[PDB]
Amino acid sequence: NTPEHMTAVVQRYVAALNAGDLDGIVALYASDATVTESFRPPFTGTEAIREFYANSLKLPLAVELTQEVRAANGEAAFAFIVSFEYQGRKTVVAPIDHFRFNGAGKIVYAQALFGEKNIHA
Ligand SMILES: C[C@H](CCC(=O)O)[C@H]1CC[C@H]2[C@@H]3CC[C@@H]4C[C@H](O)CC[C@]4(C)[C@H]3C[C@H](O)[C@]12C
Ligand SMILES: C[C@H](CCC(=O)O)[C@H]1CC[C@H]2[C@@H]3CC[C@@H]4C[C@H](O)CC[C@]4(C)[C@H]3C[C@H](O)[C@]12C
Repeated sequence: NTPEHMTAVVQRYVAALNAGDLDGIVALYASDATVTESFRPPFTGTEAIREFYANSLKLPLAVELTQEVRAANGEAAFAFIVSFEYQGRKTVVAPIDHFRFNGAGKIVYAQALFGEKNIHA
C-alpha cells in the first residue's frame, strides 16, 4: 500500500460520502472489515457497513478534509468535518479517522473518533 494509494482512498471516501455513492463507499472495504464509531459497538462485514452508511446518508452530509492525510506502513489517518442540517438545525462534527489496509488495498479496520466537544452547533 503506497501512501499515494492510501491517500487517494481517503479522497475517494470523502468524495463518495459527498455523492451519496453508497456502493462507492462500501467498495473501499474488505468483505470482513470492522468499523468502530465513537459511542457504538463495532460492526463487521459488507452488509453491516452498507447499512451504517445508508442510515448515515439519510442526512445531507457535506464532508471535507481539514488537513493533509497522514499515510504510512499500511495505515492512514485524517482530520475532517461533516456538516448536515436536520429538521432545520445545522451541526458540524469534526472527527479524526484511522484506516488500516490489507495487502489487497482494501480497508480492513476503520475507526472514527469524535467526542461531545467535537460536535458543534
Ligand atoms: C434526538 C436528536 C435531537 C436532540 C435535540 O435536539 O436536542 C436528533 C438529532 C439528530 C437526529 C438523528 C439524525 C439521523 C437520523 C434521521 C432520521 O430521520 C431519524 C433517526 C436519526 C438517527 C435521528 C435521530 C434523532 O432525531 C436525532 C439524534
Ligand atoms: C458518517 C460520518 C462519518 C463516519 C466515519 O467516517 O467513520 C459520521 C461521523 C459523525 C457521525 C454523527 C455523529 C453524531 C450523531 C450520532 C448518531 O448516533 C447518528 C447521527 C449523528 C449525526 C452521526 C451521523 C454519522 O454517523 C456521522 C456524521
